[PDB]
Amino acid sequence: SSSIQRTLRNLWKNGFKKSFKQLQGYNDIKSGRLVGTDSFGNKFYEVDDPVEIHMRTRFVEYTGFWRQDMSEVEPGWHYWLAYGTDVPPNQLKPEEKSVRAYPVKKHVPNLTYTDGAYVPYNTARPKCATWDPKVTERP
Amino acid sequence: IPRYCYHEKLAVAGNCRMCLVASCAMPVTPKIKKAREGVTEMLLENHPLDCPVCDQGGECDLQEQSLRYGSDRGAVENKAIGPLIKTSMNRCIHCTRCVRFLNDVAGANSELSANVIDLCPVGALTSKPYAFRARPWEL
Amino acid sequence: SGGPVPVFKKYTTGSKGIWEKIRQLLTLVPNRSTGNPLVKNYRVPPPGYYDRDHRRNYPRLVAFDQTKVSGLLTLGSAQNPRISVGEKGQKELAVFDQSVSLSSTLATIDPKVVKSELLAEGGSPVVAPSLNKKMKFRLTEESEHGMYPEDYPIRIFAQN
Amino acid sequence: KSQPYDAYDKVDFDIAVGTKGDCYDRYLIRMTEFRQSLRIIEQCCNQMPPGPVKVEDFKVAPPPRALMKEDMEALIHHFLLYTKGYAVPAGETYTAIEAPKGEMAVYVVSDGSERPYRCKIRAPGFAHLGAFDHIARGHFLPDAVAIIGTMDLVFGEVDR
Amino acid sequence: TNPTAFAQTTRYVKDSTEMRTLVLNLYRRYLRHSRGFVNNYNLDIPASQVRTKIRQEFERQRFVKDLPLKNVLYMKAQMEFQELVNFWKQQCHVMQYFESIKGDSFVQKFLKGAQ
Amino acid sequence: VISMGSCANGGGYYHYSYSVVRGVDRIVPVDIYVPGCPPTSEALMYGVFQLQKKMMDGQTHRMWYRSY
Amino acid sequence: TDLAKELVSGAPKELITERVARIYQETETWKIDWDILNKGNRWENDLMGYQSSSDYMQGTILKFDTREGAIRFAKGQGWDYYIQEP
Amino acid sequence: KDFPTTGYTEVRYDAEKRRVVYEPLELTQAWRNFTVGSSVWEQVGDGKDFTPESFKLPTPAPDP
Amino acid sequence: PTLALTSGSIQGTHPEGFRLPRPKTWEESSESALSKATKWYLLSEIFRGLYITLEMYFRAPYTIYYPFEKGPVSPRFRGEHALRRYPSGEERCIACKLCEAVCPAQAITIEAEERIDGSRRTYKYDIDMTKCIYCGYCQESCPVDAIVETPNVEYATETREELLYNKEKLLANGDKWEQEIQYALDADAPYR
Amino acid sequence: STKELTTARIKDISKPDENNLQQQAPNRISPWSKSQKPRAEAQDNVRFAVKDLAKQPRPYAAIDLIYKQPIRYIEHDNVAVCDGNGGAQGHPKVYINLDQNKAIPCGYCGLRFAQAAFKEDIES
Ligand SMILES: CCCCCCCCCCCC(=O)OC[C@H](COP(=O)(O)OCC[N+](C)(C)C)OC(=O)CCCCCCCCCCC
Ligand code: SF4
Ligand code: SF4
Ligand code: SF4
Ligand code: SF4
Ligand code: SF4
Ligand code: FES
Ligand SMILES: [K+]
Ligand SMILES: [Zn+2]
Repeated sequence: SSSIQRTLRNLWKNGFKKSFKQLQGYNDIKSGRLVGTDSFGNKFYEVDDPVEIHMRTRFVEYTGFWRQDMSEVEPGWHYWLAYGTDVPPNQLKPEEKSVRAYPVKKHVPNLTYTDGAYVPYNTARPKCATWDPKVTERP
Repeated sequence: IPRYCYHEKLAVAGNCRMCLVASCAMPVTPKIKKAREGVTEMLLENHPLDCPVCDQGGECDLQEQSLRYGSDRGAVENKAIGPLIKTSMNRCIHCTRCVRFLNDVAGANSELSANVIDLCPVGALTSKPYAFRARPWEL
Repeated sequence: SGGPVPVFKKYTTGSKGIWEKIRQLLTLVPNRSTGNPLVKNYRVPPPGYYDRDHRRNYPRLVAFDQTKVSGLLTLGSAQNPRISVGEKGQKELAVFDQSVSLSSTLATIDPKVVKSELLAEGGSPVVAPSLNKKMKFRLTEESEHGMYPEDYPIRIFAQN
Repeated sequence: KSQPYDAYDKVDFDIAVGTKGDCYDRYLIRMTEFRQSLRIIEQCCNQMPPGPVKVEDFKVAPPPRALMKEDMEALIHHFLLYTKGYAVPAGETYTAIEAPKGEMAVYVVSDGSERPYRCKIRAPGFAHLGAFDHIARGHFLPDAVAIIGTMDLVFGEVDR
Repeated sequence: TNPTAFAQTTRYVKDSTEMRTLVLNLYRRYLRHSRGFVNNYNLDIPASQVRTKIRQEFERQRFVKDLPLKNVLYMKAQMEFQELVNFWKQQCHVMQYFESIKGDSFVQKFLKGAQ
Repeated sequence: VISMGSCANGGGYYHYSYSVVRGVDRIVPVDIYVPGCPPTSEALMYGVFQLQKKMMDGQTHRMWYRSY
Repeated sequence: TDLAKELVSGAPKELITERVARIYQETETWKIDWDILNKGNRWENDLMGYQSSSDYMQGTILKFDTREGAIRFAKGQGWDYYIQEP
Repeated sequence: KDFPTTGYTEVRYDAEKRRVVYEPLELTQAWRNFTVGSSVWEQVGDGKDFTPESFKLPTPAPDP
Repeated sequence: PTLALTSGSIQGTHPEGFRLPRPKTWEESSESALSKATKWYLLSEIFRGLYITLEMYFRAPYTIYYPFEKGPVSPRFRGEHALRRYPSGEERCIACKLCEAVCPAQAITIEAEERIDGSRRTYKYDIDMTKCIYCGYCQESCPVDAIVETPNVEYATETREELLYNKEKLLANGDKWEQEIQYALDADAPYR
Repeated sequence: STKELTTARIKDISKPDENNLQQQAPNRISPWSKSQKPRAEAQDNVRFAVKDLAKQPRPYAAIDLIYKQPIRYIEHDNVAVCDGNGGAQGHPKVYINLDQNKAIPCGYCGLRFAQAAFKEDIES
């Protein structure tokens, strides 16, 4: 798993363009079978290489080239990447697939350090209402 | 000595059978423990599974006497009696405490008719303005 | 016993072909596994009433002051009675309804009674009772426990 | 061994005992316990019995969810367990176990309610650190590092 | 084992005359170490002000009558002394000790919500 | 400064204790807060990666040129 | 009995000078709680609506087995107290 | 038992003083007392006696 | 007849051979002087330790490349909280306040009333994530499975305010993570 | 108008525009509870001065979604049984009486059950 034969073998499979991207973020040239792609654009791969060690059989390719944020991974594939399930969310049974009664928009990553960061607030009204003053003529 | 139908401010009843040694009506052990378990199951035979959504939850006499003197293993339409008492008769344990107050003390639509919420040991009759707003351990 | 086990009988990833022979040639202890879990065997399937009311039959906390302890040496016990009968019986027990010093009781009583109840085994002192009477130990040897030989400054104790 | 608890009486293991009472003796003892635990782990894996894992009492343990949503008595016990807890009869206890650091014990006082009246936690590292001045006198500054590490001091346990 | 520096063994004094001498001896030790307190804790006040502060605390308990309260007060005063001399207190705690200090009228408190 | 875990963030289990600071940000400025009791190693690494992302957005020398 | 144990307790002076305690039998034990502050007992947090407080005795409820114990303890601490007769 | 669980004072760093200082306690969310849900009934009974017969007082015999 | 006659005990008896034997002298060794000096001067055991270390240099390391790879997770994992809906879009929580009472850290604040349509619903559900101990008691106590912890762990924030989750934030997490929540519930269903 | 944004009503009087960030929910304009703070008043704070309102969490209102489900109808029975449509992962099972001539919602789900013989009256 640390030999140069594995690296050269994976370098030949991916090509220069894909391997140079792995040489910039991944720190490791790796190859695998495309398993799916989430709604954010990440590509998820699985490795059949017999020399890969236990926890390294699944990996992600991020959309960016210089920065990679783990929160960009869609929740469907977040569980699969962590070996939570052997069924990728693009192979789910009709019964096992969640049913939503609201529209589903594009995956939004963690918004901290941006203007979109979550702002907490009290969702309840004031517990007492002040009297609205009304004046009546004195008889 | 457990009870559901005993209250010294009202007339004597023997329609709950939880005071066996009915000691409430009668003037002055494993069988008794078994008897209390047997009576407790009868009340819970038809009782709806409403404790999470029921206002008597933390202050329910049926709950406490099911825990204390019972085993741990085991459809009536509502009515309207005014905007002050919320009626869910599915939970009634048929103890006739409401009848004794409404006819003997109240004399009835009354200025005291809201006291039946106190006497009803279960969530059959509950305060309507108070509904769903608090739990007795919060107060 | 937990003697040495060959490397191929351990659920790790080893060597193959010419590289296994080389590994056996250059390892001081060649039967030691590499420690890397097997991919094809390890974690392949991913994880994704009153009769029994013993709490309410709890033992009751009962204390023994000098008054009741004196009563046992004087009046005996319910298992080994030494008490009178009738109205005489109730006269003697009502003596221990108020303060009765045990040191005063120990002054005037037959030692044949003290050595039978207060002490044990005919005057033998009462020894601190053990929490587990099955606690025994025995020294063993390296051919048994498999740990360090005798020249190391520790020893191994078995159940005995 | 002294006060067995929770299926330690149904397994086999040996205790390593030193003779010189220094840091090297305790290192060997802790290395033996490594192998004695692995001996127990194998036995438990081969002797795990079937049956319930929690006490069959819904006044202490939560009922299953499937039973909670169909049985009225299960729903009451689930409601009461999570809103009041369970009452514990009044009393007190001093229960000790063989914690990896040493003897860890708790002195719990119950007032008959669903909250503990008093809970004193006896920390093995608290007593070990109270003997450090007696042990470390004479030794040099690098030896204090060894003495600290041979006591297995986790200060959350010490301070709590 | 050995006790830390400036440690005294705890003893329950049963004589008011003997208690009075022990208090006066300790009061002298506070005054003598006053210049040390200014040095170690880097205070912004002269040692003369420190000695004045010490006297005020001793003057607060001047008229305590009960002997059992005297022993507990004396024991706690010894612990504080051992704490200050050995530099166990952090400098922030000693600085705030000298940070300690006209009450408003009824209307003044009424306007701001009082206490 | 990275604040890790519920104790350092806001006190956590010991929030209502007489001897606990209810958040390390009462004493020192905090740049990122990592949640969890404890945060996993990956949760901490993610927090570090967020800080490294913010550090790569620093404009200290262009601040001198364009803001001073 | 008459010892000023508040001098060596370590509690602040306001328990003796300002705060007032109540002794009551609520139905088998006697309890001691403190009367609320006129101001500062509660105030709504503007951020998340939490109930803020500056009353450090708000959650303290002493328990006693007899009426004599509750009164004796309160006097021993120099507390200003009133007994709520049952 | 009379010492409140949150104490009386709290620390914070004072920018003007350049140091950490103690201040009287104030809580953004006061501690909530759910303990008031103490059962109006007793749960455990009177228990079962396990005193050894060798330590119980003897009983007088009936009349001859 | 016990050992109580001599104040003895069964536990007091040391086993046979408990007393340490006589310590050896210089003449009672098994190795010659040159044998012990060759292991000493030539550092026999030190060189062996180096060789063992050099063996590890040729083995596969354990390191995984986070965030491109993730460590294993289980359906019982406790992470970021989220409120859940029924498939129809209705909230599961009936504002029953069970999770508020259980919560060991008192990190949950609930205010409830009657909805306009008449349902027992909450209008205020806050979890202080800087106070929670991620202990799962709220999830275990919920009778409708409304409150859950998702396997998410990567939600670190710049400010401490962002860790004050209100009902809108918690419901948004439930919508975001509903599919991953479904994985854990289905797998962990038999054991709950 | 500021009235449909700060008052609690049974039904919205106008069409909910999901791009309007002043609405209580993307699908509902007015708050659905009397103690619920209007979303317009909540966002008028110092902490929202330089924040992007579009990215703030805005879950859809459950009150609007639950009532778009069709009324369930029972044939040849007077009692409706509901258990969350999930069994062990639904809600506790309850029995709903259908004597009255109206649709009675479930105590947990909110699904409104009715008798088929009462269909025409309820649809009116
Ligand atoms: C060639 C130049 C490099 C190495 C030079 C020094 C090597 C050690 C010499 C003293 C040996 C000695 O004293 O031997 C004493 C011992 C063994 O003897 P025992 O305990 O009685 O054996 C017990 C009975 N048997 C004989 C049946 C086994 O041997 C050793 O532990 C040998 C360890 C060498 C393995 C590691 C080799 C690589 C080391 C790193 C090199 C960079
Ligand atoms: S009346 Fe009591 S037992 Fe029945 S649902 Fe309500 S709380 Fe539960
Ligand atoms: S409605 Fe309430 S008070 Fe009346 S009989 Fe039923 S349980 Fe008793
Ligand atoms: S793991 Fe939890 S209790 Fe421990 S230090 Fe971290 S936040 Fe505190
Ligand atoms: S996980 Fe535990 S501490 Fe966290 S909110 Fe739930 S009950 Fe409270
Ligand atoms: S336990 Fe579940 S239903 Fe009850 S208040 Fe909490 S989230 Fe809502
Ligand atoms: S209390 Fe006597 S039968 Fe009801
Ligand atoms: K009621
Ligand atoms: Zn339903």
